[PDB]
Amino acid sequence: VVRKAGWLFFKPLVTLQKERKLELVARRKWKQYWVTLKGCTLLFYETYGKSAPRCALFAEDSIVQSVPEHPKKEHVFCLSNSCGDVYLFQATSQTDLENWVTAIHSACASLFAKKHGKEDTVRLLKSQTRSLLQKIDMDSKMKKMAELQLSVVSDPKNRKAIENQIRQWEQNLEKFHMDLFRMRCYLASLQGGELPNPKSLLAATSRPSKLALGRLGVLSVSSFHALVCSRD
Repeated sequence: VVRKAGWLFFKPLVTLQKERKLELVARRKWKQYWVTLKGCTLLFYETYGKSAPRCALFAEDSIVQSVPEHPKKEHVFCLSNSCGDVYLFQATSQTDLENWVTAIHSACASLFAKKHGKEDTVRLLKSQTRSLLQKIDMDSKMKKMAELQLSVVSDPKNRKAIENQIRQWEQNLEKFHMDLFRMRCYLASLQGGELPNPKSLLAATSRPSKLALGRLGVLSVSSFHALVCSRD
């Protein structure tokens, strides 16, 4: 069944190319489509209806963020999927944007709960946030321990070996923070609350990550999400 439907301007922004590196989509432009949300799939139709979609967007495990700062358009929101892709959408109003964000996050939370074989979605989400928080605490401590051990190592290759480990700990932490943010987005959308502060998530981006996002040309929660996905 359809959870929501309505006109939307669409524009692909980022994609994961071979070698698994992110890149801005070339020749990207705004096109309007009558869009429908069925399950966690966004179907795009070139004409209003109530007849085959021109394309589909499988949004399982996605994150949606409003983009009020967009310089030329209002009511823009951004969807980053679980594959390293980032998309832009323009709703018809602020209310319409909120309805879309709520709809997509609710569908995703639903599928998420379904995959974990649970019917109490809110409880699963809360349980997840607690778990992610403990993992962050645990891995943060492991990372400091590794760094302390590296401090006395002079051996060249032995040095890099521990650094490689430190980087993994660092990447695992970004992923946990990303999952934590995503879980809070789902919870907020299901309970009518304010979505989690994106600035708080960007504070967890490592220097290497920030540089990569900087070379990409887009530094935000959405591109950060795409970066974390590219490592999967």
